[PDB]
Amino acid sequence: GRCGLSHQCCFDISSVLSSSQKLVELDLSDNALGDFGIRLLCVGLKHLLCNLQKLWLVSCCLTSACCQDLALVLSSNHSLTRLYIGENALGDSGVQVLCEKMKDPQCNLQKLGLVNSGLTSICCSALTSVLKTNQNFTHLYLRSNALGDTGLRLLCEGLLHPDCKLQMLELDNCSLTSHSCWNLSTILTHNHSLRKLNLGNNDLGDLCVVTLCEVLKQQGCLLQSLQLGEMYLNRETKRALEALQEEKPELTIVFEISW
Amino acid sequence: DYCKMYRRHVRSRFYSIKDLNSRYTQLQLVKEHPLKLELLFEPEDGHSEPVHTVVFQGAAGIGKTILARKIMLDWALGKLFKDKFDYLFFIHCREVSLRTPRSLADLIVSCWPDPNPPVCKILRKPSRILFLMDGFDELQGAFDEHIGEVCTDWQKAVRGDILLSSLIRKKLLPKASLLITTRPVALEKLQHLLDHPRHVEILGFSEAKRKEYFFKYFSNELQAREAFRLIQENEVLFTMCFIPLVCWIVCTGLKQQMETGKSLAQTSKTTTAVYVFFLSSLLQSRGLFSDYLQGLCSLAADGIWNQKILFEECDLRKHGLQKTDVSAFLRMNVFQKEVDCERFYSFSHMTFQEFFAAMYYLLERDVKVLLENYGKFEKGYLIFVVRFLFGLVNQERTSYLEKKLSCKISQQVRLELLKWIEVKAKAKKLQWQPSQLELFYCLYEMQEEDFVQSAMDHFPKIEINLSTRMDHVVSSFCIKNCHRVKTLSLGFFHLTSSFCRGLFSSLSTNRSLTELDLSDNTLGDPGMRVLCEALQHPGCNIQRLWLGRCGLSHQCCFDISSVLSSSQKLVELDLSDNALGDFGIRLLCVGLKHLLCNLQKLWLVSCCLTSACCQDLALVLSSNHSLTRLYIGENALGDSGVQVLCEKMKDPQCNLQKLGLVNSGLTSICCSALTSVLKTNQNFTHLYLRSNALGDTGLRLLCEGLLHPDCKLQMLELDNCSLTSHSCWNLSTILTHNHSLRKLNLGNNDLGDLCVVTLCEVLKQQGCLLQSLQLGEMYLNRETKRALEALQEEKPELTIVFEISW
Repeated sequence: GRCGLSHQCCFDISSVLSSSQKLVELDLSDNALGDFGIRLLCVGLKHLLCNLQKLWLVSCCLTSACCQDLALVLSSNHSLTRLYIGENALGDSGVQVLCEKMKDPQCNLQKLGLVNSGLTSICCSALTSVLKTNQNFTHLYLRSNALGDTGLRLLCEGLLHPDCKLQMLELDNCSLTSHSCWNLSTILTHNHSLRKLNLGNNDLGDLCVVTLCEVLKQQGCLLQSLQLGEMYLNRETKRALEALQEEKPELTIVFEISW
Repeated sequence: DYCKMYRRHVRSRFYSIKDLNSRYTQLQLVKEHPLKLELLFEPEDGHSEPVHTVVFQGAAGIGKTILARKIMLDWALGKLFKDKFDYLFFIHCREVSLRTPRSLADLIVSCWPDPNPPVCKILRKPSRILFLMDGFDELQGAFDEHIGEVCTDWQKAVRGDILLSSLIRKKLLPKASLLITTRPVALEKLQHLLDHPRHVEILGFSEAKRKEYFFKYFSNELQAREAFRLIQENEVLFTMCFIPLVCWIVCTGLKQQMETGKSLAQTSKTTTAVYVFFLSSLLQSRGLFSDYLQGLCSLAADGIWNQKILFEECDLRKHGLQKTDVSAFLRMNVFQKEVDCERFYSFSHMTFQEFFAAMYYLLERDVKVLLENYGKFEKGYLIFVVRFLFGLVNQERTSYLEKKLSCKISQQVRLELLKWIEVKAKAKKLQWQPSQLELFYCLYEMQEEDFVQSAMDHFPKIEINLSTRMDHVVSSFCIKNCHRVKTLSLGFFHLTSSFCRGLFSSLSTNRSLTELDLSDNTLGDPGMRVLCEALQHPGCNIQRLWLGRCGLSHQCCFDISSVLSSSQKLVELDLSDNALGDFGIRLLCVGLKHLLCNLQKLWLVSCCLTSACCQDLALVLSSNHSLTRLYIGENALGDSGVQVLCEKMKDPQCNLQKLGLVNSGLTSICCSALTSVLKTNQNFTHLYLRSNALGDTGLRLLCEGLLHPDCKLQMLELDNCSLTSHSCWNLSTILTHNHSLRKLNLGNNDLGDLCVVTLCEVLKQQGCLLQSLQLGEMYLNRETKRALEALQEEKPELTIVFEISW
């Protein structure tokens, strides 16, 4: 991670990923594995039978032009189930590939960190497809992404598929109308989809957290936690939020903004 | 060259309008953003570097076009006007409202063409052209004022659509200043449209210069004083005397009454009431006219219904009831045709037009589409329409009008309004939709007890912001008729003694149930004095009083002490961000202890006090037992109160659950006092040390305080410190020895990788804490993250660690 590294390692590590029967995770972080070395990586992964568990391509300066190969190796292998691609240089136009990674069950990809993407609508539509179809898809770490209200709306529409087991989820950056959060809370009430959630730099307004605290107040939607940061909202929101946890510890915590 | 002949044309246009030169009193221009028309357009680099435009606002119906005309004529005459500009063009959009694609339109009377190309040539170097466009509210069409699809040429000689040429000229490459006049109903179309503008509010008649206007309008002796003072003696009509349209309509409406005599202040309650009285006074000797009024009525409203505000010299009227009655109407309404100056007929300020629209539904369509279309931009905001509708639907006025006009009126509309009220009760988008203030206007204007009660039942909480005394009165009226309203938040935007006294004598009638907030509002010297006399009477009063960030000072202290003595309903009282410096904390504490009060919370957060009052806080805390939640949040105290801090809770049965703390000074002694309280005091659930210069020895002796078993201390926090990564180990081990707390936070604590490594090991083996733990802002290496992300899924006992960034 962050090591002085380049494309050359790719074939090498592919070779050892083939010949290794002991490695269970391998991290490639902040290292200039630009592209086509991701191809060498994926061919090394799929060609033999390897007991790989994690695979981190975080901040590796790749593009969508290798995501198809990532999907191929993900379909072929089943040992790999934890695939961070964290906020590298991809986004839209990989969206069809993003979906067809998990277009069927038995993919076995528990967590899937995501990227600073581009056009929200199509990628979040692929996310809805994976959420409604794929089993054991425990996390979806969309973070610092230009995702819109329509995007997250169709995301909760993806949550509308019941029996979809999706644990901890996150929507970091967005600008929504304060009914969308109401839809997600109500859909959690309808079915205990996830456990916690984060809202980061989301400009949501007082009424947003007001609806949030009411819906959690009456048989709370989520059951574990919720994290809110960096708002300058008025303080009767704080009074309502500080009230509700002591009567109901179901919402174990809301991350207090500053006070 | 061209300037002179048209500056005389505009002088001729605006001199004759009434005169109005010696008939004017200055109104108020205000820009708070928390005036002087001279040099209104400073582009100075304080906060207005690139700006080019201002929007005029104010109370409903100022005659605003009149003020535009006054500015126009003032420049035309000069009057010490340093000419920053070569032309100010008055656009009467009430006429430009047509759909016709028109080019630059500097001709109005269709005179010989202006030097339009050389006018375009005197553009590039001097930006001394300006267009005072007015009546933006009357841009008709299909309520389509979104972003322009197609731009226009800079020469402006192209006869493009004003939607596609003029609007984009405003939007991009304007090259000239801009001033637009309209009401705040539904303008955001043009403001989400990027302009980088300012806004200024216009305020009508204050008492003194309203008297000046009365003197200037009336003759100096015939009616200048006695009428003024007799309408002064009215408890109302001084609420509306602020509004200029009311003053202009009572000044013109009372010169017909000396022929009758002593009929001035009668039947004068509300805007609808005075409009009805004025219309009846004008139409007194007319009854014949029963059909003429209906014919004019059944056509006036279509000006905004079909959205053809212009009558085309009243050719639609030529179809509908054109007789000598039209000549009589024009003669008594001189400002109908003369404003157009060539052929055309219209109304004065469309307010009598909306009154006639209310008359329409009074006489005999469907109410469904109107209430659906409420406040839109197709039938014309419907604001004054529904205002007069509510004013009329009052049952006494219903009977009076059904007898006067020989007309049947439906009572279903009353229910429709009801339905509407529940709908706007359930409308969560109240920021970009009509507020609660005009609903209050309407319910006041319709004066029905049970109806106002039912309307208020749908609203458990009120959010308004007072600007007019009319706002104060309508708020008082509605609030004194509430039973299903819990919280009453009020926005004061400035005497106020009696206003708020009424506002909360309404709460004295709200004894059914109430809750109060007054935050981020500057209660003056008697602003403190309000709500004290209100809380000083028994009954059912506010359970929880809020005064946070309010303009407040030492004076309130004694006052609130008094009400804290005389109140048996308050359970919490907040004093936040308010300059209750010191010795007012003494007044607070003496008020608390002297009597028996059921106080629960007490927030002195960010009140600029010192340790010199903490002893008094401890005395009152020892005396009282009801108080158990005492925030002193990070105000200006610290060490040297430490002995007091301890001796607050030196014994049990103190009953102080939570105790927020302060940015303190010398750690050791204060945290020693904290150890004393932790080891001795029962039911001490929180200890919110935050943003404090607390040292490793400090927190070490704190965990030594935790060493006392059977000490019930819930959620705890240590925000800022620099510790060795064994101290955290001690706290975790002592939690393992005894389940002291539930969660903890570590904030800006620079702790090192080994710290969280020890943390995750000790929680890994039968975790110390049992609920949560919060960590923020570390740049630590990532195998710490792997260990922490691992442990929760195998053991959810530590339900969460706040992830730093990933």
